[PDB]
Amino acid sequence: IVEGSDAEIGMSPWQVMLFRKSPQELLCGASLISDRWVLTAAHCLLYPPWDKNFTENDLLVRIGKHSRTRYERNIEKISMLEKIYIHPRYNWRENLDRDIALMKLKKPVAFSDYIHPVCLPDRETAASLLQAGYKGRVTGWGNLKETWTANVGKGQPSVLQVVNLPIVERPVCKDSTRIRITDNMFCAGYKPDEGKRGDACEGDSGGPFVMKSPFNNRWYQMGIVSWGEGCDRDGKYGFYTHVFRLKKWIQKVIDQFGE
Amino acid sequence: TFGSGEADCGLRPLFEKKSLEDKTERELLESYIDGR
Amino acid sequence: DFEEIPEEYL
Ligand SMILES: *C(=O)[C@H](CCCCC(=N)N)[C@H]1c2cc(-c3ccc(O)cc3)ccc2C[C@@H]1O
Repeated sequence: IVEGSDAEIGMSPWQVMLFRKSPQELLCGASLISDRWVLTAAHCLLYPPWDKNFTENDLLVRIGKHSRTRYERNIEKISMLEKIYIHPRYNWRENLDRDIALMKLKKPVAFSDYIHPVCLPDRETAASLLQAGYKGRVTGWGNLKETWTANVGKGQPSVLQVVNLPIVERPVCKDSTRIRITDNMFCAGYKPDEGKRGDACEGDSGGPFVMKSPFNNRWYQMGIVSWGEGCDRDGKYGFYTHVFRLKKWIQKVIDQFGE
Repeated sequence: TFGSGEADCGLRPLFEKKSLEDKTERELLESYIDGR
Repeated sequence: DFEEIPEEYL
């Protein structure tokens, strides 16, 4: 995350780290949506242009974390994946449309002060909150400056970072890019003239864009970090998977198996 | 029940459950036509 | 770069 700040402890207890076994590395962010289900972006697992194709055994999920690199001994839990489900119409050939995947954990996690699931939006929550100008919040351990085109400075965080970003109007999203934007995406970020900045960046993909409902004071995941052109470039925006529009498929997979 | 299990989703043990706010969540709520 | 994780997780 570019231009954000260190998270408080327990500020984001649904944040999950996607970690590969060998070589041990951070792949992506993710989120905890119940005791045995994790939500992420499909491109974290499966991306043929780059010969990426992770299976269950390639991966660990780490939950409860704050520090990026430390093994957080009585705090984090590590889990194994039973099964990965990618959306059957994820469009990796063109524009990362339907960039979403579910992961089933081998055994349930216990919740704690540091480990707690986020809610998924219902229709009326999506409709109220998903509005241009409303701010949401993105979290992650990814790069602090664009090495997604070789920037330096600080590089990589020691702790989870956080940034709050306004949702942008669709016209302005589509006029920032040459990529074809679908109804399964939204964008977010500050305009060049606003004076604030900030963005997701490499290693942040797959994690949560969340908002807090003013009606019931709960946190809901509205987006998944999906793609962007660069990190924190002026006149460019972050694009996110639209979680409510894909909620039928989410309910399908968690209903069909399914205990 | 409720969804998968929770029910308790979206309420953070260290914050909402103890009625404590984090240090920037006001920025979010202020953007939701502030409210009042 | 990562601290080492416990072998039961591999
Ligand atoms: C995840 O960490 C990156 C990018 C996350 C940050 C997004 C942002 N700056 N708002 C991932 C990524 C991005 C692409 C992509 C596809 C299509 C484009 O037009 C631009 C970029 C493809 C693949 C990846 C892998 C990486 O996980």
